[PDB]
Amino acid sequence: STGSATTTPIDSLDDAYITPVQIGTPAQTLNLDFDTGSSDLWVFSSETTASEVDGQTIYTPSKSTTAKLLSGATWSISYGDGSSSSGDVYTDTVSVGGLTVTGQAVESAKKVSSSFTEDSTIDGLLGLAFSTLNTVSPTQQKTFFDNAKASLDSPVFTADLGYHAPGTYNFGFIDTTAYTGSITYTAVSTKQGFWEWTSTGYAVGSGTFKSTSIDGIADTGTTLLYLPATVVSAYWAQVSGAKSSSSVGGYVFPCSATLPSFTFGVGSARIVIPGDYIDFGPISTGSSSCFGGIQSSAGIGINIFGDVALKAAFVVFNGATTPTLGFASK
Ligand SMILES: O[C@H]1[C@H](NCc2ccncc2)[C@H]2CO[C@H](O2)[C@@H]1N1CCOCC1
Repeated sequence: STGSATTTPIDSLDDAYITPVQIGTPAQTLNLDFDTGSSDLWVFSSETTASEVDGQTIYTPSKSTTAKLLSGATWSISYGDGSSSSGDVYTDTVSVGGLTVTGQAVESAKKVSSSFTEDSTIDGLLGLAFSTLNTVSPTQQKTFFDNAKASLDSPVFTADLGYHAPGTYNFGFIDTTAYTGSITYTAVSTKQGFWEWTSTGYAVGSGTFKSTSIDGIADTGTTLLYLPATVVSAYWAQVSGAKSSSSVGGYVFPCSATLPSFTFGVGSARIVIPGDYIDFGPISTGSSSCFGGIQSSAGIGINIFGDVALKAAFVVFNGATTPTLGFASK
């Protein structure tokens, strides 16, 4: 089997991407944030505190003839931005772009933090990291990809995120027309439950390439590119007037500046992030100070190849017995 679904930026800045997901019988279609940095499928629901729902489409398990309450199961998750959600668990039928999993754990939110409430375009998350990170207690549950893997033509999924444009998540096959050149594969550590890999280095603009190992995770659920302070300083040094602002919470730059590209290494291969991918617009409405899309990972404790990086590539998440990651230019 295979599945294929279009993923869409939620706003003009590509702050996140949503992908339609069918849940239950008859189908309830929710637009979910596919997140390769976490492993819970959770949704706004009929059980979510009314004051915490503001525009989202909700899952109503009582209207799904295939929904079954998972007795005694609860979940609670917190993300790197301080956001959180929690609730109980159903199993139900879940389909993504024609690919169907029966008995998928669907985690129904009773509570969500304010940042989720405020984001009307995101109806929940679909985690695609390794199932070891799933928060369902007292019995941990499997991700959608884990549940589908054995039925797929090939045990893989691919992320093809667009810059200010639609993109695609495919399951079970590699679309050889979606990229240029070759896919370079690189080793993955699953020891922290992430798609964790080691970049071979970087370049800033037309600068010489610096060979240096950068360990980080491929995370579709993070907007920006988070890299070591040394690297990030080297990047913003090439932008006149850029500086790190504590008040704003990172590097900002004059909106009139021309941003240099940023290149990261995958083995001997190179992925080039165009400069305008790194522009996240005025820090507040009407400001001529803009927020940078490359930021220091010093506070986070881990390097994150988020959407800013991933949308510059066609990315293969290979879930073979020994998982690997593939990157191609596009
Ligand atoms: O990018 C954010 C994510 N929200 C993106 C977002 C979604 C929707 N609208 C705006 C932003 C969530 C998931 O992991 C973190 O929090 C991630 N960062 C990690 C390190 O820097 C701090 C936060």
